[PDB]
Amino acid sequence: TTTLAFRFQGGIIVAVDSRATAGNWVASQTVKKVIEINPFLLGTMAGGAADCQFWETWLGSQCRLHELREKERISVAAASKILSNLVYQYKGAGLSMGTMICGYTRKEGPTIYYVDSDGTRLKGDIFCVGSGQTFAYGVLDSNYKWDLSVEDALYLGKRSILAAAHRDAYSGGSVNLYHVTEDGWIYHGNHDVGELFWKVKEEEGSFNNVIG
Amino acid sequence: TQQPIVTGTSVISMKYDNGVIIAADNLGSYGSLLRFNGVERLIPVGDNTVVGISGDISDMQHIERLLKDLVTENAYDNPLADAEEALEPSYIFEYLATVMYQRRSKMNPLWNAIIVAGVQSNGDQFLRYVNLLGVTYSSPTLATGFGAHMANPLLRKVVDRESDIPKTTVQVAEEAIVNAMRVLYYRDARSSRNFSLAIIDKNTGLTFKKNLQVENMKWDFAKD
Amino acid sequence: QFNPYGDNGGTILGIAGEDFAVLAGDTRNITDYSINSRYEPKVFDCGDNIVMSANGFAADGDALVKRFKNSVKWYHFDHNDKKLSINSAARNIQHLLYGKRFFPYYVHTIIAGLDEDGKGAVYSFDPVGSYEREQCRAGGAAASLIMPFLDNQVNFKNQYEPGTNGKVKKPLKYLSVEEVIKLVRDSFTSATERHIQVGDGLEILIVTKDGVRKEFYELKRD
Amino acid sequence: MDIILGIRVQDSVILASSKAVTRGISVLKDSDDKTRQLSPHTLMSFAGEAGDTVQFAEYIQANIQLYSIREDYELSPQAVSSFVRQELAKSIRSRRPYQVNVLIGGYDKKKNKPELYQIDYLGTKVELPYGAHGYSGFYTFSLLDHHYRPDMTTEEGLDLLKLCVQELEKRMPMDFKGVIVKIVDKDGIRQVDDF
Amino acid sequence: MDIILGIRVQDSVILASSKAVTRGISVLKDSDDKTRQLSPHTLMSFAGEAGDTVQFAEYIQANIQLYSIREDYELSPQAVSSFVRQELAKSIRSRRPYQVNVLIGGYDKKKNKPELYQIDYLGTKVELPYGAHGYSGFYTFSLLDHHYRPDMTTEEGLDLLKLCVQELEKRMPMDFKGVIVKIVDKDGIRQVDDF
Amino acid sequence: GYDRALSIFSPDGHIFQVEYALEAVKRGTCAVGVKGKNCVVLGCERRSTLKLQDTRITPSKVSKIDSHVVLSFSGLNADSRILIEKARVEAQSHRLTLEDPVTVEYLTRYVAGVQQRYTQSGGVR
Amino acid sequence: TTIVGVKFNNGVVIAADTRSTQGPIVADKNCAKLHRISPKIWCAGAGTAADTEAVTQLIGSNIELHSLYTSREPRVVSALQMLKQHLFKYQGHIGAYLIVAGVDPTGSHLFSIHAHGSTDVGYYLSLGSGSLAAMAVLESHWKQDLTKEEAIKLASDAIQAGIWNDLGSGSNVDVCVMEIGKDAEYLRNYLTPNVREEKQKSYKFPRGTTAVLKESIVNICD
Amino acid sequence: TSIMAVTFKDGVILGADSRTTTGAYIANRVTDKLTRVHDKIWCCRSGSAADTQAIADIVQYHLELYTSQYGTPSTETAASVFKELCYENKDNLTAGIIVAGYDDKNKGEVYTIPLGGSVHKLPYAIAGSGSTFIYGYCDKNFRENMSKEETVDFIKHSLSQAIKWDGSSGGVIRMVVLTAAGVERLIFYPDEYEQL
Amino acid sequence: TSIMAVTFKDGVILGADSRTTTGAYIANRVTDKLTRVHDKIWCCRSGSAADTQAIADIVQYHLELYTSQYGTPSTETAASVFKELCYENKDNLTAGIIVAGYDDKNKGEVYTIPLGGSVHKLPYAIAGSGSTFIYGYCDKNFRENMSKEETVDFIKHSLSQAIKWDGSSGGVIRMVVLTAAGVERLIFYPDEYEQL
Amino acid sequence: SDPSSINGGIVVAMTGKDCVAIACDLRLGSQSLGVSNKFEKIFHYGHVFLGITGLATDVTTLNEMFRYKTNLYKLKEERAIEPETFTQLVSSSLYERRFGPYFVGPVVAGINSKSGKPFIAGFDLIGCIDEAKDFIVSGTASDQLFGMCESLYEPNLEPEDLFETISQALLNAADRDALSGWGAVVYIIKKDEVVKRYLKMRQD
Ligand SMILES: [Cl-]
Ligand SMILES: [Cl-]
Ligand SMILES: [Mg+2]
Ligand SMILES: [Mg+2]
Ligand SMILES: [Mg+2]
Ligand SMILES: [Mg+2]
Repeated sequence: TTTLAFRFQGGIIVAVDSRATAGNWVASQTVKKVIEINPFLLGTMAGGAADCQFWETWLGSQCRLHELREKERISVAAASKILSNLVYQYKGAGLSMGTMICGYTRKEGPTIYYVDSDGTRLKGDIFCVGSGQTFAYGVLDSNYKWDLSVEDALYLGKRSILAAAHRDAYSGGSVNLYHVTEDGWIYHGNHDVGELFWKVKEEEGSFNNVIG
Repeated sequence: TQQPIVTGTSVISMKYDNGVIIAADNLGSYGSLLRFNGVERLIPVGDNTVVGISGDISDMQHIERLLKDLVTENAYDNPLADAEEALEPSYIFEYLATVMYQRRSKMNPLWNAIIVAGVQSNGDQFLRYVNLLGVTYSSPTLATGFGAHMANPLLRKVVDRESDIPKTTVQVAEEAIVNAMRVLYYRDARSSRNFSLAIIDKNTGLTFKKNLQVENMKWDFAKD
Repeated sequence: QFNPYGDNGGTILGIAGEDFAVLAGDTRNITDYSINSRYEPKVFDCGDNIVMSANGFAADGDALVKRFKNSVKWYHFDHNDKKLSINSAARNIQHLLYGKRFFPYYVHTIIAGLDEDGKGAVYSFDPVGSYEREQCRAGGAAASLIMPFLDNQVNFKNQYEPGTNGKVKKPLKYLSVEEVIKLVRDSFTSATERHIQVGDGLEILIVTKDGVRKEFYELKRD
Repeated sequence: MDIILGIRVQDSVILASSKAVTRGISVLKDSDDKTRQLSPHTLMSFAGEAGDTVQFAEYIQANIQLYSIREDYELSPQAVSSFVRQELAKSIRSRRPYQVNVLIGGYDKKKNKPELYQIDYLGTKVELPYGAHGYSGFYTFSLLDHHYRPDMTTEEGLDLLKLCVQELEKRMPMDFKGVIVKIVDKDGIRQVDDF
Repeated sequence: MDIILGIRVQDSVILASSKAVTRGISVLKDSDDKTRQLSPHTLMSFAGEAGDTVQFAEYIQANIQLYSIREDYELSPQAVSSFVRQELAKSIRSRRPYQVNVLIGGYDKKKNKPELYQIDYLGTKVELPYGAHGYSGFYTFSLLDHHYRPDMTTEEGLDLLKLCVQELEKRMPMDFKGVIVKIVDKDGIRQVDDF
Repeated sequence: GYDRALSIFSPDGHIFQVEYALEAVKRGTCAVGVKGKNCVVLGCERRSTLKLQDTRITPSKVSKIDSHVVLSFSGLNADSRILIEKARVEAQSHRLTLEDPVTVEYLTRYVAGVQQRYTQSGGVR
Repeated sequence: TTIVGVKFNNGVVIAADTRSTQGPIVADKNCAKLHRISPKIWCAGAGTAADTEAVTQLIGSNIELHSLYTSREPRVVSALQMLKQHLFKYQGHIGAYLIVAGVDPTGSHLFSIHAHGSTDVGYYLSLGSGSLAAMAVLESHWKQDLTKEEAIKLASDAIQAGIWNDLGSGSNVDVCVMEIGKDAEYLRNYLTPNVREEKQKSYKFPRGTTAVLKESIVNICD
Repeated sequence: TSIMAVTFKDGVILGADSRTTTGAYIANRVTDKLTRVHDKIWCCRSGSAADTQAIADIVQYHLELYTSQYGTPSTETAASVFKELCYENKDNLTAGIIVAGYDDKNKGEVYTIPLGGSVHKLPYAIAGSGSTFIYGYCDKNFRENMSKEETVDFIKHSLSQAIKWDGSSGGVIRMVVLTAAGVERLIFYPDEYEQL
Repeated sequence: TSIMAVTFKDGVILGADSRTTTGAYIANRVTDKLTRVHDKIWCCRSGSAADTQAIADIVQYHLELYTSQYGTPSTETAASVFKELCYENKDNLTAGIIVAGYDDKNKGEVYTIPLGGSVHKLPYAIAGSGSTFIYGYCDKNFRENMSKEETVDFIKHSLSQAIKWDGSSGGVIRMVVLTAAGVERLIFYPDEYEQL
Repeated sequence: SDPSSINGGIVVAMTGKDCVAIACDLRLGSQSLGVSNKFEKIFHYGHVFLGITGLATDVTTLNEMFRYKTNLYKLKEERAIEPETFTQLVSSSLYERRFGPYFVGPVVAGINSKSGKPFIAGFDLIGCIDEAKDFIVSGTASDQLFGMCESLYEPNLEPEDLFETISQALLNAADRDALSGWGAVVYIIKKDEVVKRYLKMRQD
């Protein structure tokens, strides 16, 4: 997995790959690593496929129960802390999760929380998580400004996953884009690396290491 | 977690046109020591089922008691205990299979490989295997331990698929079983010459043969 | 030390069409280098037009199927005989599998059927309950042999339109049940040639709105 | 040891190598030059096991210098890289192998072309437009995949290199105390003092 | 986690805590505040196992805040430190112990004195003029043995602290991304923004 | 454990133990709450049959549940301490998990839920 | 592997299957496990495939030189002695399990050699993973005073037992008959009971299906 | 293995079962564990089949070369060569060997060589996994200066019991008689010895 | 240990050596391994001294409570109680027990219970480390319906050999005779049994 | 630390009608990190082609070794080595390192210049020759290649058709393996012309 999410002038960009691996065996190229918790909340998945999938859909159920009981959408902070407190109870048992809880609320504004299976919970503007996180960081950090346009930010997120998909053997498949605004999350399509790589190479002039 | 102490070797079996045959030697091994020689490893349940057990003998004796208790419990408040509501081979098997898999799931298995042979109420042959792992399977021929490696090949030459079963008589089937037992005596280091054999036929019923011996052996030495 | 797991070999394969779905599996059951059975079925009709297979460690496979079959029964009792949709079955199976997260069922599970729009559906699970709907999935011992062939022949991967300079991809289209069964049979004969734990027989369960049909074919017995 | 990078541009090869020498919980030195000049137009950087690195680098240096004197001629970068690879390929099946990874940056005067070779301790040689050893690659390769062009100038290569060092300084766990940068071109080897 | 320091001077306790959060070969964050206010005049910094640290810090924070509300009164730094020690002393013989080391800096309003307590994950409590956890101590203790005086001002304490951070930045292997400094005195807790 | 159902329905559909608990409230000293445009004021009666009191240390009638919420009461004084304690614990627990102090409505809903639980639990009044 | 050797009236016959495996994968579906040491001394080999071929060639080479040196036809006991001393020297690390057989001026001979260097004599022998399936057949049907045609039938039947019942063995049956006074006849693929059935479909692609980036003529001349 | 050698009035008799074992599988049920190292010096082999054969082959070579130079070797000499190999290579060998031979001067002699490579000259010797079960029986029944028929019955009954209890032993009972008359091979099948 | 129990015409006799071992040191050379669980139901103890004592004590308690309610228990019943303890606690026990008793209806009976906790009813039983050396001897010499004097000689000779070869066995040979007449204790010292 | 799966890579060879094809991927990595996308695994000595998968340092070493040996062969023999002979040389050379082997999976391909017969062969890391009429596979996606070749292959394919079959075998096998891919090369070999084609494949 490579997953990222970063904060900027126009909200939050969230981008993930879609590959699943069992050792060197490529198990799937079409995994949905973003879970839509509600119209204003997103969760990213990295690590154990079942661990992430099971507990993040469970998280969605806990968020729904919050708004039934409290007549109000749950905060990103409170949502992330339900997940972190849950995994902390299982600490040592062997759960494997690197997740990011991204969303908007009135009181918080655009917010991103990093949550992992050893109980770490961090608020932050930029995070990259997964086996290809470093490859994503390299591109994302060296092109990131707060004042990026929605159009440029979407591309940078997409381009950062592509970079990791290319170099990291255990990342790939396709890129799933999301944009989070004050009005909620907006899906920006599935982008197969099979076509996206050559399209980016030609148009951008990058990837000169590869035989054209 | 266990380790087997007193053990029983191969249990072999096959289907024939009217029923099933099952056999097992009368030995209770204690490692390399051939300790006990009067051990019956075929246990009949009613007049329509025989359970053949290999592996740990203490666990075999436990299973004996369970089956014995099952017959008692089935008779309770059951006017048709010796008729329509008598214990079927399929019931006896599923019960054991349940127990075997539950025990493996509690990391405390009954260290056995079991073959349930019998005839159902509608005349159908029943032959199914279950072991310490709770693994179950069925086949025209079934065998445990060394029997799986040496008996099955021989028994499969007689009944290789389903369609061969109606073409196989009790004489031909028993002959193959008795031959297989001889081959196991030649080649299995924890086998004995003495064995028991049981036939469950849909017409003649349960025939239990004790104190059989392996006979007519060859022992020649090549020159060089 | 006692090892509670074993490997019973074999392989399974699910393909989805427009108005049907197939779930195939060889009938061979093994331990180590011995054959236990040449015909031991591991693809089952679970009711409500759902077929299921849990391939790997047969004891865990049988336990899971047994539990899911029972889950379907109680779903009827508790919800006024309502039909269990394939998506609901999938989610239910996730909880069955994840319920034993720390002592897993050692199986690759595949279910097939029709979705609520009448279209063919195949869902595949990992041993601890991660699941995903697909057009295509091979599972078990020969999954690594069969799956890339399915990518190529079902989803037309790496196939471009001739003369288009590798610019236009071969378009995706649904396959007929006749075409799908050809791929299943060729997949299993190829797997039988090159994998020792695969052979003896092939049993295919085909699911349409009319019900569940079966087809059987011989495979090499060596 | 730890961070060694290499970038081949139009007319030169640029090597960047970390200055830190750490042992335990102490940075013993912050001005270490992890490189040896093998010949006037060939430079080798190195990283790996303590002791092994310098011992190997100087052993190679001696052999190439011996060759230069004997034949009154400079070996091509390709020839030097092959010699180095073979020495490492021998080493890996020795009683105690050299645990040293190297980059070889050279300018071939016969071809008038810069050349960069990446060789690991197993003797795995590849010619590359840009190279890295150790954890550095996990950040720099993807970065260079994006920003690198084959026709860049030496100045553009240095700016591209600054972008790598900045990324490493941001995301790497350890303080590697900056880098010594050296350029290999038609006029030989020179060091950039202000980086 | 990693670097947490503490210096008690004449009229205040100063806590310095590293900003870096590293996991693997990636610095995930460089602005992390490794501290919790337990009460208006009591601050606790922490370092150790991931997850455990914050979980423990917030658990202690909740308990002290609960006490404050119940009694309408602030516990002394000594009382808070003893409560924290006992919680860690319980923890060490649990099925899964808290692997968290803490410093507690507080100003006792009844005594009009600053107090610094060093407590490790075993529940080993000591009152000190200056404290550190982890590898930091191996540099700072000897440094503070030399330069520390008991009658120093808050400003002198900050200069003394700058001297520690400089030494750590020079000789520590890892980049800990500077420190957040907080002062505890008669007027409560405040953060130095420019360090 | 003591199991007796003490709060039960009577033929007319009343739970007398709950209604008799209201009589205890009626006996208690008067408490009043008035909210203005930008404030709330809690007033409380203190009976004057008790002279020689020490008002420094005597439990105050209005209790802080958190720094932003207060609770006054009428009825059995000893009973009120149990509710106040539970409320204060829930206040800190809410801050811990939700990272936000309780709303007044939420804190009230919790306290009311505790009171309800003691009307259909065995062995308690 | 399944390999056997059977003595008869006027000589000896050996046989073998033709499957080579790597793990559960069938690497070669028709490999030759029957080796020629000398014209009338042949070897069947199980275990590590490179070891059986190499040890059989080395001793075969030395046997040829010895035959030329002594002006005599080589004896089976010479091959037996050389093989066993070589294998013993390597303490089982050369994983060659061999059935050595042949005819020479002394008569007809049948031996087996294990990897550690122990040798056995017999009228009938079997080695390899399918040796138990083969030996079961040999123990059932072997008798004294077998004819040539009876011994071939028994040998191939014993190999078939391995082919069908052992997952390690498969495909075809190779045979070699060494009769006294006659040339040894090597019968490659004596039985072929595992022919692949016709595929359901041709997977010949339309020309141009594969996307291409570059073409170039490769120079193989000087 | 179950093996033994017994001295008697006219010479010495060696005895052995015929089973070779790879785990619980019988790799050879008609094994010959009684091996000639010289005309009238033989040995019983127990332990590793490979080790004992390699040793016996080397010993046979040594005694053949001895005979070419110094004439017929003594049984003691043969045992010494076995010992030398077993002792000096004790770390790499699993070989329990009984050496038995007939001289005209010394008559029948038996030397047993256990795992360590020590030598022990005895009236009779038992060895192999199955020997454990017949220590009681053999000690109670052995007499010195038995006849050929008595000694054959002693070995037959002894190995019969060893085979009955030891799973690692079985098949036929082979014997080799060493006297002034010559060398006689005997074999006894299950049907006879089992029902003793 | 070396232990045995043998049925005969008038009842049953139990036999045992007297050695208790901690490694190669003999912690007790006058141990009593023949233990009463009921008037005429006794057992031979082998394996762990602690385990076998704890088991025998529990069994004695069970049979005492049985007798108070249902009268004299059968020898089979006693063996079942031993089995129940040995089988259900197989992971935590090292106990090889032989159970032997005298009924008037059933006469002499012997049940052996090995490590696993299985039960085996036999005419006679042998157990303990030293039993390995007398399987051959005992099988060849045991007859059914022996006299008291013959059975005593059989046990004496058998345990004599077991003691001779097993280092873990030794001391005196204790025996317990169970008949309709009553309970008789016998002892046999080294000077007598060694020179048999 | 499994030498055969550190760098990754695959090689496949097929026979057709009077022709042979041998193909390989271009990836060289260090476990998860992709390092080079130009690392070819097929070499040739005269008209005999050799593909080598496994540990890259040994791939390079063996190429250099077989160039060495075939060059001396040609000087002494005064003719180019044939595929059958070269196959034997490979086997000898690998078995020479029996107890310290090169961690490789070589594949020989070519046409005998005298007889005109197409020839392919495969080896394990220690010299065992695997001869085949149809196809040979090697590398980290060998399971996948076995499955693709066994289903797609048919005998007597024309050079242009054989190209499509071997290319589709490699491509779809590589895409199910994390350590294989990053480009591909296919050699189509006829009696006296050889065409080399680089394939467009997904770069993840
Ligand atoms: Cl032998
Ligand atoms: Cl005691
Ligand atoms: Mg990739
Ligand atoms: Mg197959
Ligand atoms: Mg035996
Ligand atoms: Mg790939």
